[PDB]
Amino acid sequence: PLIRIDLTSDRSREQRRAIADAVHDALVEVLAIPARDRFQILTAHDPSDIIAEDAGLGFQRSPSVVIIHVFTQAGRTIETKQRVFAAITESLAPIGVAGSDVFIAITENAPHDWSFGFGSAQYVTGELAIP
Amino acid sequence: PLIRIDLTSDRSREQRRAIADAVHDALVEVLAIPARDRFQILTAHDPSDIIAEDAGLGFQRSPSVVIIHVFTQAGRTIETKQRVFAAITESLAPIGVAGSDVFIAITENAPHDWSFGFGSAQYVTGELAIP
Amino acid sequence: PLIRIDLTSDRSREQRRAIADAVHDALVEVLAIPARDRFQILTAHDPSDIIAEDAGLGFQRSPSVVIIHVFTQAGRTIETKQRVFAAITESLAPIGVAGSDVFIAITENAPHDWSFGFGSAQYVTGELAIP
Repeated sequence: PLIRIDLTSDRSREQRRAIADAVHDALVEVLAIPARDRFQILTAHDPSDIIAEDAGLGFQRSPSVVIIHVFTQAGRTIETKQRVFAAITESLAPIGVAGSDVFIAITENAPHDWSFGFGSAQYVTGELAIP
Repeated sequence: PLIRIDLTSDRSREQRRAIADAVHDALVEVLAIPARDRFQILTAHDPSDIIAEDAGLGFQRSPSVVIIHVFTQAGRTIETKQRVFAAITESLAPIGVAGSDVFIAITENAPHDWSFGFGSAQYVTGELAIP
Repeated sequence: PLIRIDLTSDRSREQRRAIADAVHDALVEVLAIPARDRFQILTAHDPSDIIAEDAGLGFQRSPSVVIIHVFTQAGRTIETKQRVFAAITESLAPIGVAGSDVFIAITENAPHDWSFGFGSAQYVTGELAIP
């Protein structure tokens, strides 16, 4: 999967990488993807450029929101997705991201929508196995 | 829905916020989503890093382009999507964004593809109602 | 299509622009979209903010990775996509992007999910021809 992580500049570079390592670890744990199946883009913003309210659920976030947008091939069940959300958030708590401050989205495509390099579609050529 | 707003750094922080407010008000109006269902990432770029032509439709833009990418759950009609486009653009006109300079894309997923916080899938658990 | 190109800040503005030209030419060649059907967002990051390993395929990348995310209408066949992946990658080699540092993903929607300006959905009204 390709993960876009958008967070705020008040967080140190060290914590940004901890955040990314945690998100990856969680995905490996729950999806059982190769440990080197890691593709992430981290973008830091001024806090005012991320606006994430509470959807009417009655809680408050700090300004240090972390938005995690997972682009991944279809196939995973609802329950597997619930576990993804849980593991990501649980992995982040001990490195300093509160549960209230994490927002996660999943967007799906097919195995034939990926190229990992060299102009090749490795799921189509079978150079990479499909989960 | 999760809205990525990509615009140009020459716009002031106030006009940036106004643009975000306008997109949000437009979606509330047309989609009848909760007022606090507001999730937005604004990213400012140097004007040269956004390239948006006309697809051969026969018009020109200024460099102050605003690209709006709406990630929302499936289920809205074609006609409703048109009302969204129209509303977003109309709302942005008085804020200093010309019709020529707006570009909007919609990418869909399902309700189970969302976590609004706390590592929970609120639509799946029933904590939030699915429109 | 809307193309998000994320790359690293070591690359010059000239090369960034040549990369964007290359990707667009490849897409015109393979997809046969109008020459001015060009919509791209180019974002430069600290090298440490883009992490792209090898999916366990047994190669190394330079830190100067280029991620290309194509958001486009559904309909293109598996082979057309394979052709896109290849055209893009070979277009970039001469301008200085090694085939090991290119990662491409495609995420699909429908013709009624686009507005090219003026609050109108041009594929739906007929003003723009469906590819």
